[PDB]
Amino acid sequence: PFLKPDDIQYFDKLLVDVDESEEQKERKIMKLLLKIKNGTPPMRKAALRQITDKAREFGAGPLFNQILPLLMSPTLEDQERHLLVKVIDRILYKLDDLVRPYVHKILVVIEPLLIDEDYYARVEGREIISNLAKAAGLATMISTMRPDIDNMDEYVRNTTARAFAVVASALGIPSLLPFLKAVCKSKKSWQARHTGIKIVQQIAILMGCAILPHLRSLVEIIEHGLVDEQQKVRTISALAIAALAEAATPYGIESFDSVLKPLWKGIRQHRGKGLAAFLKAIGYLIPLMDAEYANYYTREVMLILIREFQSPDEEMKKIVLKVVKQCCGTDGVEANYIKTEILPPFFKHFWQHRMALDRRNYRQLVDTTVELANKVGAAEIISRIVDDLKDEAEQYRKMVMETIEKIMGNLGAADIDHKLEEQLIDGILYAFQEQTTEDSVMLNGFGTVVNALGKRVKPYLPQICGTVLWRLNNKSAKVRQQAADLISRTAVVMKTCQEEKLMGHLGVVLYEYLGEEYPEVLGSILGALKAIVNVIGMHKMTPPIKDLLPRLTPILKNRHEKVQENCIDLVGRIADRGAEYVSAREWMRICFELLELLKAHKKAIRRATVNTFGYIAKAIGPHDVLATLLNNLKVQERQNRVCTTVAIAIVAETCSPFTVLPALMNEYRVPELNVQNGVLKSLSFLFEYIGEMGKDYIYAVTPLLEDALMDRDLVHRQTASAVVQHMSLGVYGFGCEDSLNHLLNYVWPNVFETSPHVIQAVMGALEGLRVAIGPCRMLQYCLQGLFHPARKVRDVYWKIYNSIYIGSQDALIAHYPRIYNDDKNTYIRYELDYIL
Amino acid sequence: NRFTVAELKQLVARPDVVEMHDVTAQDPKLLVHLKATRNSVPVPRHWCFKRKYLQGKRGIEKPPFELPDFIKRTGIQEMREALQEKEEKIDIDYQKLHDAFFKWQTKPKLTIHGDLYYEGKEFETRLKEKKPGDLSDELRISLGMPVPPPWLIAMQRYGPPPSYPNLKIPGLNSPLYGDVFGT
Amino acid sequence: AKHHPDLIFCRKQAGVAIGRLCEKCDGKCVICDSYVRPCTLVRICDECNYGSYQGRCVICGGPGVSDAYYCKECTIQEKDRDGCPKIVNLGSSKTDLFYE
Amino acid sequence: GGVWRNTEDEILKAAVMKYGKNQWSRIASLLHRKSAKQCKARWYEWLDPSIKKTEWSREEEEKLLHLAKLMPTQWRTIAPIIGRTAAQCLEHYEFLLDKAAQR
Amino acid sequence: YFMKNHLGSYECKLCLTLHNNEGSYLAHTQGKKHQTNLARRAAKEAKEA
Amino acid sequence: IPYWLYKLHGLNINYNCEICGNYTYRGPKAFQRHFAEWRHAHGMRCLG
RNA sequence: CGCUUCUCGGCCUUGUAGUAUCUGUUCAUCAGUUUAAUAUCUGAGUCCUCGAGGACA
RNA sequence: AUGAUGUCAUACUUAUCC
Repeated sequence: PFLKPDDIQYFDKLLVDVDESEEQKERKIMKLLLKIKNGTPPMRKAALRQITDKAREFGAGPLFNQILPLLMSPTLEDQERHLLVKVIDRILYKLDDLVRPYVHKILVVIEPLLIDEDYYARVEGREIISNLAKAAGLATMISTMRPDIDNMDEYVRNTTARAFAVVASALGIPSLLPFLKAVCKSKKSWQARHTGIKIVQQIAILMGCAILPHLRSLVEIIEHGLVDEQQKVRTISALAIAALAEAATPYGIESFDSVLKPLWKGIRQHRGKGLAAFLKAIGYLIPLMDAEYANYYTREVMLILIREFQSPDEEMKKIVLKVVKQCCGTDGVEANYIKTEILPPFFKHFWQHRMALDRRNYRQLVDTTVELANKVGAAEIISRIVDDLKDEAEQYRKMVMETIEKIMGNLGAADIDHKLEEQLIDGILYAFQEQTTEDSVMLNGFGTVVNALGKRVKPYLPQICGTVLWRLNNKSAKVRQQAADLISRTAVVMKTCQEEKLMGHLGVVLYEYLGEEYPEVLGSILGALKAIVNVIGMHKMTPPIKDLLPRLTPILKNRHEKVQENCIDLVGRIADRGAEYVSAREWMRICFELLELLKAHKKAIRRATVNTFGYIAKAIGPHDVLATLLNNLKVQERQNRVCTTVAIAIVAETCSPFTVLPALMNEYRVPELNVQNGVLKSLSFLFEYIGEMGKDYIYAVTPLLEDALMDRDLVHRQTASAVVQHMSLGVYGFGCEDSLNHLLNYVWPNVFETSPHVIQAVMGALEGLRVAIGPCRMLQYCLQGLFHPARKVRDVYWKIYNSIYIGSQDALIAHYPRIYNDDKNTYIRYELDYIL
Repeated sequence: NRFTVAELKQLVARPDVVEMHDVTAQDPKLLVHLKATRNSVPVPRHWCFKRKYLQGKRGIEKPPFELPDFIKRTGIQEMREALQEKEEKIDIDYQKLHDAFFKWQTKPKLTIHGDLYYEGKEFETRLKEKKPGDLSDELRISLGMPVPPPWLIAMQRYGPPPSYPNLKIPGLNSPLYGDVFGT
Repeated sequence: AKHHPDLIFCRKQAGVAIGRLCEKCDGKCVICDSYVRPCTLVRICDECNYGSYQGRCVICGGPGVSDAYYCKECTIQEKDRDGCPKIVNLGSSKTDLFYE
Repeated sequence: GGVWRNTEDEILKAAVMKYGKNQWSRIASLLHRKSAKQCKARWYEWLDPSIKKTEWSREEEEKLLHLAKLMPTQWRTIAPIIGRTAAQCLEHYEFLLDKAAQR
Repeated sequence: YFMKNHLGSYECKLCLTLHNNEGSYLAHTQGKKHQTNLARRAAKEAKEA
Repeated sequence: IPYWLYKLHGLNINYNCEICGNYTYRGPKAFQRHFAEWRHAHGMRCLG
């Protein structure tokens, strides 16, 4: 597969056709890389495996020699990068002692993955450095990575710090401690100590909550940098304290203890970024102190906190913001003091159009404001920010809107007075009437506001729903779906207040849009109908179901991901609840239409589908519909079938399977194999759902499992084995064990194979058989296999014997046989032979 | 460091269960004691095989499965076959299926606790040891004798069989009802 | 599970944080990965639920809405008395789908 | 499509020998992979018993070299005249003669 | 030796293998020489040539 | 020359059964089947 | 004893992970490594001529 | 008459996934 015009430089050796005459042939055959980089997806797959199994063969040297240039390529893609990352992982699951010379030679390319805009790139990078460090040795990593500490560029120092974070997560803090503790005391130059401290931080972020045990030692390291003559070291130091305390869940306060007294002092004398950093640290600290000591100390911090609102620094504003959250979100702080001193400057400087356009500042601002509401109360905050709902820009409106949302979510709408409530509803409608983008914030916002107001909202309905219909035209593509969803979430409120005319409106009006050709709208429409069904009942539906349901029936062709979803859902609600209003003929047509809905690429679609199919199975009764399931061609191998199997299960539940089984068991006869294993699955899920009731049917299924478990082809043994499992859990304790032993006979030979699905299947099988039969019989099959020095039987029988061993280890005692004692050892336990 | 098979068989009290792979274990005495237990089961025969106990039935195309009499006496199989022929409904009864599931319930042929599944387990339909004096019905039909089987007339002349010396067959030294003409 | 075989669980110490399930993974079991017979609720680890890691789904890892529960087949097989089955690793799933 | 596997080629040769030559619909109902026009094209291109699939000589090369200049297009007209009659071996031989004489 | 399956496929009785399509069973005629392995069964059924 | 077939079948293996008239076996399975055979039982009955 | 014709009858018109069965393919001598058994690294009179042949002990 | 490996289709599983 083709070569980009640049990649020639790398792959030129492949171009020449000289062939068939040692190492040069290994580099030459190693161009399978090219097949991984560019080509068809299958070529990438097969190539990837082929190079995985050749790891031990080719060795890490030639590979990395032929890779690292590519992953270093200036023209590298996104995908190609990620794929080469994959091959590096998969080969590094194998090679262990081999990589030692290349470790640095790896990290140099990989460390740039840690600092990246892409998140998935970062989690990948952390993963592969974890695999590398754990793969190599500790001393390998340490002795490797020293010279990058004092490197002139700070880039490598930084990304190297995150590297030490990852490797420290791998091999644990205490192993790597003396290295660090040695580093931060290095007397050569400051840059080192700066690095090592940054390492402390990135360890704090990465490990997070798990820092807890070594917190003391870590602090004892870092403390000496706060007083250092250099500035950076001080700044990054206190920052690292911050990260610690933030991962320091409400405890280890005294471990930070000796750190405080300098910090507070510094709080006085500092100008610039370092100051803000200290404020960050102290900020995360205060929640960890005692409300008495933290009373004083807090009251001291509040002053500077006030004074420093006004700085243009955005780092500043972030810090002091989150600070205000923690300091003023303290239970030991008085409302009125905040109400006077803080709120007016807070809404003055902080609420502006510089903030909201940014992302982090947006969020953090939301949170802090939410908490201030949590203390001073509701009507204050909201009352001050309502007037901004009507502000021009979107993002700002979005901000105050979600703020109001969370506020009225927590505190409740009860505190709100009347006039401010008028400004509320008008604000929310007005903001909702202009929507540049589609998003939930405005909608969830409105819904939460109304559901919180309760029936105080009643005078406002006609304005609401007037807007709802007029908007319900305007633009279908953009706003139809949105006004529809608005109805959906406002259903219950439009119900409990007992406005019936409005339910007539929404009922037939929405009924009319079911002919809408745009799917993304229609979906929202059906959703709205759904929500309306859950408030007003069956027989009171203003569009009587006789009208509605057959009008729904043809829509199932619609392909669309949202239409199919909501549609099938609603057919489910009505098919489950009333179900009498519609004649059976319509129903069976619904069936023959439902059958091909199982091509859905989405799992929830199939979910609702099968459950519905059960409901209508109740509405009619088993035989016909289970026959219509058995009609299935099985045509698709990758699933698309076994959902029908699930329908066979649930159908067998909805009316007693005590009826249904003979039809199925007969339908195993058919020579077509894939449907044979199909009905095997049907038995599996069947027993999984029936549980206890299998105390009878075990016998019926027993000989057929004999026929199936006796192998035509592996899938028979597998699926049948799964059946044995779920049967074995289900029947437990009821006294049927005998036939389960018989079936265990035929289960037992299948123990040996390398196919993952059949071996894990058999494992589940013998586990369920363990609990059902009891360990004694198991162990009596597992004894002789232990001994076997043959590199197979011992592997397996010891795997089994372990599975039997972990559970029920208490009950095994009696069943260990008598084993005679040799020369040096006494192998007879004589306690059991004490006789009265 | 490892004892031979003859020394392990002479030391064991039950040498009819020792195998060739048990000498390569770490403790042959405990393995020989555990293999000679009362209600113990042996390991599967796929410990040394390389077919993974499921690849030997490649060309075998026998009946996929067989329904029981309690399902065949309900008429659901013929209705399902008619529905499959129409596609390529019935509503026969609702209490007859409950009667076939409860009253007309047939207990299936189970197996013993030591009856493990073999590799083939279909061509070795062994059954006790139908010996001298005891035969099956049909072969009576081929023989066609109304209720001795007539070559125990020649077991008069030529003598009692060398193969089963303990023999008695009716009317000769064994002084018989139904099928079984000798013990 | 049956969908992702290369995924590894957390298996950490059990805390007092009750587990939750996302709206896309609602009703699915954690160990058995089934939809029927819920018997025991899911408990999360202490490090697995802290700050932004609280209120997240165990299997899906997205925004959790309803509380997750374990299957009765996994409860009777003593598969629910193990550690916290939080999905930590995420490999060969939702990686190439972001590019398309 | 039209991979033209060997097991499909033997079945197409058996269908051409058993059913006939001027019945393309009868031969396409026993393969389940190609249509009748594709089966007739395969029978006229590779499954024909009179096709000379080998023995490329200098007389045929001189005949094709003294014909591509008189008619530059219409290689299908010179297919039966040159003697190859495969409608693709002539273009392949022309490409080989153009690549070998270029160096 | 050609036998039909219950799912629209062919299965070889003499070769004791599966056939994916109709061309697969039609290509195990010249190949899959199970006919030459029937000489032992022909000698066991009849001792004379 | 079926060298691989004789190696997989277990041919050219040193084995001898002294109970079966001091006969030699070319394999371990052949030595196990020759120890319980007609000639071995006849020699055991003639030995007493 | 052999051959040609004629008659009558017995009668055949998509993106990823993993798995197997089909079909082509074939299975220089000691010692240990390894493997269920298989393969393996290392090991082995003089002269002449082009591994082979001849001569001598 | 199994088994061996290897080019090469074909089905199946993973409730695989936009």
